[PDB]
Amino acid sequence: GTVHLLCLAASSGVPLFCRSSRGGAPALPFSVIGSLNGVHMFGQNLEVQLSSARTENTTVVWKSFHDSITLIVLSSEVGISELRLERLLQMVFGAMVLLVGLEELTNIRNVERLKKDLRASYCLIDSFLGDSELIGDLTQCVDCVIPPEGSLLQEALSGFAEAAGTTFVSLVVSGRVVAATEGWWRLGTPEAVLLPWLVGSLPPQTARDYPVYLPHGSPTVPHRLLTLTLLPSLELCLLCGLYPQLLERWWQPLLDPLRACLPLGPRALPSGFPLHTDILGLLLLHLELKRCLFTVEPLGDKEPSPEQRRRLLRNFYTLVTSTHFPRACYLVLGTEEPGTGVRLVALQLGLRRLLLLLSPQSPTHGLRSLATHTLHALTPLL
Amino acid sequence: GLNTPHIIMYLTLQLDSETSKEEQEILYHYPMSEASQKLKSVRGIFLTLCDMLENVTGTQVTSSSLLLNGKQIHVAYWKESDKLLLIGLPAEEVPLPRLRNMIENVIQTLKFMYGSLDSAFCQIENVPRLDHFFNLFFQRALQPAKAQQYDASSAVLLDNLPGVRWLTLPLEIKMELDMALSDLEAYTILGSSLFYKGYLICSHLPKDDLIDIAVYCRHYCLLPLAAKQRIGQLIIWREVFPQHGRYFLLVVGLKHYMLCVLLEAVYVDQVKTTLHQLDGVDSRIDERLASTLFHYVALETVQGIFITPTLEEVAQLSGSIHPQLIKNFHQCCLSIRAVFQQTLVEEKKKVKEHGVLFECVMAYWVVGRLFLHPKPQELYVCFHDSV
Repeated sequence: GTVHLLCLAASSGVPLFCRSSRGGAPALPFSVIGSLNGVHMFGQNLEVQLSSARTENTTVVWKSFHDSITLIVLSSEVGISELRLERLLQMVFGAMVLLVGLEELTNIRNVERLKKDLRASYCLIDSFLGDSELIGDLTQCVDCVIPPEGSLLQEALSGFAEAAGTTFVSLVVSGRVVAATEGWWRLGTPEAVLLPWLVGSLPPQTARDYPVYLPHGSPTVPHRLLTLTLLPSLELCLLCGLYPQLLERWWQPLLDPLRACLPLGPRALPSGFPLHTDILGLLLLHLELKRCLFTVEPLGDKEPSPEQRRRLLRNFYTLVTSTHFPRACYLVLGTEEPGTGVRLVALQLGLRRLLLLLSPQSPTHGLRSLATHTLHALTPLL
Repeated sequence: GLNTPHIIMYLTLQLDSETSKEEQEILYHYPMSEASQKLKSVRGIFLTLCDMLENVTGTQVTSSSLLLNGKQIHVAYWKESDKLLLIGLPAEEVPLPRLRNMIENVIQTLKFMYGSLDSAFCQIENVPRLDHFFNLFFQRALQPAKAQQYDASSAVLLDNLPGVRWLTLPLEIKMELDMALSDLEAYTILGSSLFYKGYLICSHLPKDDLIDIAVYCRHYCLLPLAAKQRIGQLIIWREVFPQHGRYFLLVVGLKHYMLCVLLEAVYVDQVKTTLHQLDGVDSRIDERLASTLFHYVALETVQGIFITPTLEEVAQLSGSIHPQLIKNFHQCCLSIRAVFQQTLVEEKKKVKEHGVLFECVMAYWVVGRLFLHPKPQELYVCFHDSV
């Protein structure tokens, strides 16, 4: 479970940083990093990319971005997949773009200043490396939480957007977005995952103003993002190209619904939602809507560690991305002793792929019927 | 296959000679053509990556994935002793787990042929033999061609399994075969394995030796299938080294019989006489071969054999989309084998009921089941959603 990430000056051949998450987030010889840089450059000159060089114990993935930056990963993770690493590199480059931008990343090469600009990115990068509570870094879909059946939340969000004169305003909880403007929804997928993730990774302050360069919206135009902490673990994201009082103008009468959805962050599911008792994990994916509903704790009895459940669901997704991309799958796993392990199910229907973790005692015969019923139940939600 | 790049190469690892010519590095290189010159040039990154990853990681490189000229190329490594052996093929035809199984089989077959593969490649006299074998192997991997397609369609997994196509033997024919084989045993015979029409009809050989001999035959065109033209007189008498003094593989193919023997340090005449009296057993097995699980790939790894419906059965079972159904089965079985292969690595260090569902209108519901507590085995099944 050790990951060593590396970012390198492609043309210059000088290390940029070596953020590592060996044995968890808290965590290399110069000669070795020079060696991997040399093999990557030798591949580049010979017009042959280096996608992966997986070994028995580790696995590595190079990524030459804009022929200007070089990305390496050394993942000793058990059961690590190529797709997870590819998504990780793509999204970490998205993060680097967000923190700095297209300029100072391509073309002009800062020998030592770029160190200073990238110093701020380290928090986001090592939040990415660690086993966070979100999946947007894997599935490329923005992590969402169903609102407590309240359209008044969307109406108040729109009113706040009109009052602040900004079309990018979104209420996010614990890094998971519960409400957003239509412009925020239409905003590009890598930054769509990044922005709530960055907000969650940031320490809680009263109000924060930070510069961001949208990888698809505006890599050159330095947009400004305002985080308004109404209550801890829930924030308002105000993204515009300065001292608003409208938080108490609009959210003050909305305190009750906001408190209702306050615990929904980890819950990621409307309170008292009717679901089958065998379900221990929901990972609804709406690729058409580019959203993902990720509930990890509908029951803490079997596999009590939520981290274990999240790792299992992520590994299942990395194994099902090769198969899926009516069709369904199920990958009953665990110890060979009966009555242990888990049952992981996948269903694809109308760009509504869904992963189901089930109880170890869940019958294997009706797995597909259970998945169909769950998808029908969750269809109006997302 | 001809256009797609493919390389077998044997660079000398940890070379300390300033003469960096390709001959100094490469000891053996079969293709030596346009499709391999690229990889011959890019061998430097292979060597450097192998040694660096051996340094940082306690394990050596098992697979490198290179996106060359817009197409994916998987190369499998092998470091043994100051030597490195590389096999690279495009991914879109052979997936990575298939490539790893293929390199395992190739190294096993080379060790079977010439013992220490270092002596296999260093020698120059055997270079034409290695070139012919690698030509046949590359053709098998990249060109499935050359009912005639069912074997090619399933060979994606059949070659992957550590077993041999086995036929459900009627008991009377079984004891007749055992009696015949015992008479044949009556140098030093270390066992045998008689095949019929490409089906392993009897096996007195140890599992490892039988698997080695069978994969050696599979790398060639010796083993037939689909009741090919009766093998005329192909008799092979070669030296082998099945990881156990001097050992010889004998094999006689007469009619549909593909009989093989292992000998330790004129026998052709006695084995021919033995199979001559077996002129009625083929008749007894013909109609048995002729005579809602739409497809099973039931396996027995401990025994080293597996059972699947015969081609006459699938011809009888041929339906609306069954020709596509079987190939869909056989390409999904590779992924099922890959996950089960991870589980097998976990087991041998000291998951079980995988399944998918298709509709490309009937619910195929192909499912791979694993058994470890009893005699370990794998079961790949098809069934409609009604059942």
